[PDB]
Amino acid sequence: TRLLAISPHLDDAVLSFGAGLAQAAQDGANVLVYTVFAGAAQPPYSPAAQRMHTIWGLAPDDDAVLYRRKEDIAALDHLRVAHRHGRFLDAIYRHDLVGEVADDIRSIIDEFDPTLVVTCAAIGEHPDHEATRDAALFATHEKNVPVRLWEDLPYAVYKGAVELPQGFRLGSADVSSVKPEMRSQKFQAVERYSSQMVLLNGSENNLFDRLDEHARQNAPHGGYGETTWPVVRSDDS
Ligand SMILES: [Co+2]
Repeated sequence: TRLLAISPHLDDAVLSFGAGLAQAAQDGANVLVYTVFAGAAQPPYSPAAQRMHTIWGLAPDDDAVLYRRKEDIAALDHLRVAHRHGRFLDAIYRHDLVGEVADDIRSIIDEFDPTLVVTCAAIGEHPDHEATRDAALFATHEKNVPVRLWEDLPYAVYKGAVELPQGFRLGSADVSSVKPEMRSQKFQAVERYSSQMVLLNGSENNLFDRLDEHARQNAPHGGYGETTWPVVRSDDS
């Protein structure tokens, strides 16, 4: 198996699908996590971006992208999977965009030759998540590579139906069964994203409790698991 995961930001793949990535690697798959919006940024930053940087524990004008890339390498190394950091700027530093992302994805498909691509459903409708998903759908459709979408975490813990580009639809939900030790490995990887843990934990300091409770609702035997859907072509498309 050659598994190409396509993450919008530096954290999403691990948050949403870290157990699936680590179990695929343990099973013997060749796993590569490409993050689209890992592009380098520099001052001048917007006041909103400066605000994010300070929340994350950096100076307002620090190189937050480099710090986050190092978090991602640490997290993905803990899952024993490879990384690839793309050129696109996170929405806080910003069809044209989607086309460029799709072009880069097609190049990566040619180089890595995945047997399966997994990316986000873009539950929560974040523009970068939608751009990532849509670009991945277009590139994989053109290259005839199968695709699955993961349930975006923690965004789906509260809110599930998404509008895909015309021609694509989802099959039935699959909820994986993840062993307690692999749950722990995932959560340990999530913790490597120190910058993001600030807001992910929130005032109740409860990210992992929330993720556990969400999974317990639908996963086999009330254990841990991750929801994904296969993508197929709609009729008349
Ligand atoms: Co994200």
